Amino acid sequence: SRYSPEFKDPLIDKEYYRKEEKYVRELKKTQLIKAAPAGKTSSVFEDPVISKFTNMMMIGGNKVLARSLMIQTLEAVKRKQFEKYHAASAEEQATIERNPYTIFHQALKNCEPMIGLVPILKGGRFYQVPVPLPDRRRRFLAMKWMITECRDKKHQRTLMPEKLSHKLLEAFHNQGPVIKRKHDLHKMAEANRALAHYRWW
Amino acid sequence: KNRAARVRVSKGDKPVTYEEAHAPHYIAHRKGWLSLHTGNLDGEDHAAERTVEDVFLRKFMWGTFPGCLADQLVLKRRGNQLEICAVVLRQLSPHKYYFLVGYSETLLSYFYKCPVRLHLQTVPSKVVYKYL
Amino acid sequence: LNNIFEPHVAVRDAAKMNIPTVGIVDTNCNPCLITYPVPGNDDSPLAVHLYCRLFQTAITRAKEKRQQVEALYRLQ
Amino acid sequence: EDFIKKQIEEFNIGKRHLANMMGEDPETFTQEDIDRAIAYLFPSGLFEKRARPVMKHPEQIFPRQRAIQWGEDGRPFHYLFYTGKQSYYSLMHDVYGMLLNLEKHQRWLIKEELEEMLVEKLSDLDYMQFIRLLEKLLTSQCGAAEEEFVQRFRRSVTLESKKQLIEPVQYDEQGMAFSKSEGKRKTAKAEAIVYKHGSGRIKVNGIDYQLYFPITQDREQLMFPFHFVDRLGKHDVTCTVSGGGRSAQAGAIRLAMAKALCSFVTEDEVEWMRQAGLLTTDPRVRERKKPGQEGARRKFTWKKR
Amino acid sequence: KNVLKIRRRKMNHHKYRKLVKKT
RNA sequence: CCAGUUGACACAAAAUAGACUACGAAAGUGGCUUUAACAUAUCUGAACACACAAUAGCUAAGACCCAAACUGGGAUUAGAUACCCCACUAUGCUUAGCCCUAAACCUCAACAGUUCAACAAAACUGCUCGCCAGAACACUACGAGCCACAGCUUAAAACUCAAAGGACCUGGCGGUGCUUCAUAUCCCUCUAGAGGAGCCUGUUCUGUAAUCGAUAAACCCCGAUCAACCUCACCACCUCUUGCUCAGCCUAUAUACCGCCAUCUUCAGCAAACCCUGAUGAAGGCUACAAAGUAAGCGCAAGUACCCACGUAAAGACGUUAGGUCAAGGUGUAGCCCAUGAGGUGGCAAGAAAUGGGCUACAUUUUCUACCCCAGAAACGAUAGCCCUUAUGAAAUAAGGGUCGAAGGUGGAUUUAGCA
Ligand SMILES: [Mg+2]
Ligand SMILES: [Mg+2]
Ligand SMILES: [Mg+2]
Ligand SMILES: [Mg+2]
Ligand SMILES: [Mg+2]
Ligand SMILES: [Mg+2]
Ligand SMILES: [Mg+2]
Ligand SMILES: [Mg+2]
Ligand SMILES: [Mg+2]
Ligand SMILES: [Mg+2]
Ligand SMILES: [Mg+2]
Ligand SMILES: [Mg+2]
Ligand SMILES: [Mg+2]
Ligand SMILES: [Mg+2]
Repeated sequence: SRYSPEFKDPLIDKEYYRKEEKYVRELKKTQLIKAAPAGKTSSVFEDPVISKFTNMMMIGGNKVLARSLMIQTLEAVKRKQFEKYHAASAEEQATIERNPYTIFHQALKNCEPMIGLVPILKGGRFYQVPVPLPDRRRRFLAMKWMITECRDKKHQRTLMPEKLSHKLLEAFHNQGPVIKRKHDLHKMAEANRALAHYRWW
Repeated sequence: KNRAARVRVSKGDKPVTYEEAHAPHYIAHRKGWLSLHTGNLDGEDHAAERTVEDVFLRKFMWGTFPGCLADQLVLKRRGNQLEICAVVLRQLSPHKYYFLVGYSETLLSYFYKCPVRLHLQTVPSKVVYKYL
Repeated sequence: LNNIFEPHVAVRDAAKMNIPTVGIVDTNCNPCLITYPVPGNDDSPLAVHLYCRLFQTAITRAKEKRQQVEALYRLQ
Repeated sequence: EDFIKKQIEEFNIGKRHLANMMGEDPETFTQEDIDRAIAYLFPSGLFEKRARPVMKHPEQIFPRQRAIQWGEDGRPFHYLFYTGKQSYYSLMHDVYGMLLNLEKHQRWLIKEELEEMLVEKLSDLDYMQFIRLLEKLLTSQCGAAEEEFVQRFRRSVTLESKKQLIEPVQYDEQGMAFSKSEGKRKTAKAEAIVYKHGSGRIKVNGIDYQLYFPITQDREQLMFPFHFVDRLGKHDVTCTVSGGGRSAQAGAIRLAMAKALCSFVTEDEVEWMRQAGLLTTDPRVRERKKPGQEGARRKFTWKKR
Repeated sequence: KNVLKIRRRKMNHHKYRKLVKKT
């Protein structure tokens, strides 16, 4: 890896960059900084979770096209949501969200799993042992599930942005294939439970 | 490993020279270039004929002295000057040295249409690199 | 007697070089090859203090008498 | 040992001849003559830095070792001669004597450095014991003379990496507080002219940023620095981008704008930006294409398996 | 030593027992 | 009759104390009451006799829920009288007709005493009987004794040989328990080309007048930065022992080389010259409240240059496959000396069969178009081959124009690099 050990990984947001203080300042000064990429931005509006989602959605190893398509689909979903909300009631800003960031947060909450089946072994035979996972790992798993569902390579009709918008609208409120896969995984994990007595760690 | 021109450790007081002890990845690092000829240049062309002439001259000079050329020469082309730096060893008497040197110089100057001249390596110590 | 349960190895080195060695041997020692074993206590501090004082005085007087007598003899 | 003196005398004669070569009057020349020589009549060209022509008086290059270890009928230079490395043990005994004297009264170097200082090849545990003794001495009644004698074997702190090279506001050239800068991203360079006033648009390569990069990521990258500093609109630029393509040029412009901002910004925000990561150049640069591999780092398939 | 000199003895004894039981 | 509080039927079995010390020539033993219990105390003196049984077994049987020899039925099962689950028949507790063999070892006999071949149950002499000084044959045929009729005490002689047996030295090994641990290198996690398939491409090898190099480990876009007579270095017809060579060999001995280089290395050290540890033998040189290393020489380290100093081209020690090669090229030695060389003339390019290394698609990503990102078809992939050819030639190789316009809907547990 080219990332030399002399350098370090800084932050990206400017939440705390709005000014123990001297100690933290000296610690940050005693660091060789690199440079942020094109996708990662300091815009407080641009939530970093959508940035990580777009990074995971890197199709063909190109982040430009993936980010453009993701932003277009988010804009389309936001337009549909505001047409369903604005062109309806007066100011009911509590029953429907107000931004695509909140839409993606709700989609993650509805798709973020909680159990991770694992084939743990003890010598030469696997064993069904639910292994825990932190928030980052669960979010990455949900993102990978969304990716492999949106690009299942079996539709052969609809378009990429239309498919993504439809699947997002589905995952919005308990619908779509991602939540079905999550429920199937939960069922498979809860099937055989009395087997977690064979974990080495 | 790679023994392109090196010699791994063996004894301690064995014979070995500079050219007889170097790695392939040190051709220009720890080792120099024994042929600063006007061939392999860039963007200048003309390399095949220059290398052929250099090899011919080196082989001829090695064949001249019998049993006195351990390493190759170091040809130098200063335009119309052929300077030779042979690793010659003190053989016998200076009369034969001068006779052979003059004969070879005249022959090469009349053949190659360019002045040629050499100089012996009167040193009581070789260019030993590794003690081996 | 060093810190470990074992006498000093210098006795064997001395025996391997023809050297008459002296030693403040004790019960835990092994006067096998020592040419001049000196049994005595090694735990009390005053004992070692007296040992070292006697050694200093003896060697100093020996060197002084050496210098004096050798000078007086070479003067002959 | 005689060969050392022989070579020293030979090199002294050589240096005498070299000094006699030049017809000038300065005999105690400095490194200027050696540099001129290496530049003219000694251009080796070897990539290495050791086999190069570095002829110098061996009076200081040739290392020294323990001279004589005995005199009139033996008699070394200390009573710890048979212990090997008598100097180190004598210094340790002196340190212990000073410790006992102080008791009656009431950064560090590397092993190779200590070996070079002395003439003994000490190990690591002996050095640890020496450090322990020095620490015990420093702790036993903090004074001044002993503290300095112990620090003699130590170095200062010399703190670095603190302040930022604050660039001037630059008021010359024209009547605007502009500031030059640059940016790198996969082989790329630029020179921006970010002004201080002008709450409006920005001229990217002489043309607005609407027909140049309609993508929103480019505008977000361009806003990165101004958004971090909160000085958004109040800024006009007439940069001249070159090299790269898309994301490379975007990152170059971002770095140039960040530098132009940090040029005339309070030290607090300057340090915050420097530590956030938007001034230096990340290691992500056009690497060397591996010749022994198909692409970059992707090695052959069934190489080890 | 170990139980090594008795292996051949047991082999011979087992061969004899098998020869007896056979015929 | 499975879990039992109010109770129940064996010749069983000694829960902690058993951590205790004994006798018996030795077997032999431990929860309890009683009969009788420890011979000579100078030793030895039958393997031609009086007796025990270690554990087991034949015969007459009693006999303990509790165990197995005979056991059935089933993981695994390629082939299991054992292994993983139920108990049971001679026998474990008892009286007699009996071989008394063992690891009846504490492999070290009883008394008088005194102070190391190696493994070590320390060393030195007297006393008594027993033992042997070729193994496999030889805990056996045969002979002598036994109520055994599968055996016991002894138990030999032939063909083979250099024997044979025991111990010792640091190593490879640890599906050895464990210590440092493996960072894409390993499982848990994934980013992704390739697996079903189109195109360039050869592998096991076929064919004549068209060799090919271990053409596994390190070959299968390797040498080939590529096979129309050159390139193919491979053979025949006009002629030779001057064959263009004062001949060569691309012919061969990898059990003899020079030559380049991955591999373990993503380690960690090798040793000259010295001085020590084994009653100096195969070997070793061993840890700071310090128990023998200085260690010629080769090393990481110092990076050799750069995107600095990580990371890249390549290691990184004595070495690892008589490593690839007698033919990438030359070469000891043998053969051709009516050639396997050839002076001039004639000869391939296809995969019978499987496969993989690179460019490609299964989806709106195959076409990106005037705009590289403000505007979208077939609803599929819409090949190769062939013809006109950029080039030329006695047989096309990268590809431009026309035609075909396919092969199959990520297809097998997945495979390899990746900590940017
Ligand atoms: Mg007896
Ligand atoms: Mg008797
Ligand atoms: Mg019995
Ligand atoms: Mg039973
Ligand atoms: Mg029974
Ligand atoms: Mg009983
Ligand atoms: Mg018996
Ligand atoms: Mg027994
Ligand atoms: Mg081979
Ligand atoms: Mg290698
Ligand atoms: Mg290095
Ligand atoms: Mg490299
Ligand atoms: Mg070989
Ligand atoms: Mg021929």
